[PDB]
Amino acid sequence: SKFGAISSVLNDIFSRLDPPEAEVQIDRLITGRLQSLQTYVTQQLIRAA
Amino acid sequence: FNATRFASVYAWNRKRISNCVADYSVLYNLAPFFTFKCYGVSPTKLND
Amino acid sequence: NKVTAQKFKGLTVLPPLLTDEMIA
Amino acid sequence: KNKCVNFNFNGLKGTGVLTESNKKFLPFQQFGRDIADTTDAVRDPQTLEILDITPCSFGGVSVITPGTNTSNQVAVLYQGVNCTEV
Repeated sequence: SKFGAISSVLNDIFSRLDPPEAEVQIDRLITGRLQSLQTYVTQQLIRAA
Repeated sequence: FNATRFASVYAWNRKRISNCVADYSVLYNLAPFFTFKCYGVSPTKLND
Repeated sequence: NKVTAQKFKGLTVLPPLLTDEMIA
Repeated sequence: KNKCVNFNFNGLKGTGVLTESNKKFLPFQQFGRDIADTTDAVRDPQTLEILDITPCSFGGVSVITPGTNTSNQVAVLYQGVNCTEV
């Protein structure tokens, strides 16, 4: 999932954009993936209980 | 870029470029104040 | 018998400490 | 081929190992994706042949140790890998 970014591939962003706004795109991707992993960990904890 | 007569804005022209290597360095020999505004791709490294 | 996959993303399954033979 | 290299196929960058592929996707088909929607099969532009992309050998490493109060020898556990391949 692109999570609102222009592409869902890290290397594609790095090879297609310059650092100044590739930074923003990568920030969006990282925060989305981190949120998803946090959610998974939360349900795992609940099911463990 | 070096055509003698560009079409009117309302009846704008359309051209297809294919099956060729594109070198964008040449385009920097134009008039000194050409705006080169690019959306979605960094103009500096368009050659990769 | 009545009770019954390649993820390079970084998800692994750790084996349990107690094998089924010890439980049996 | 057959080693961990950084590759770039028509602007598609990546890092991994390129191996001979037994996949037989039709001539019109160019790329190859997987269940996770990642490009794992590719075709060389210069020569029309099929290559499989595999991530380089990675794994997890943990340390077995007694308390430092009594000793300082350690052992190494490589999780989920045959050690003839490390």
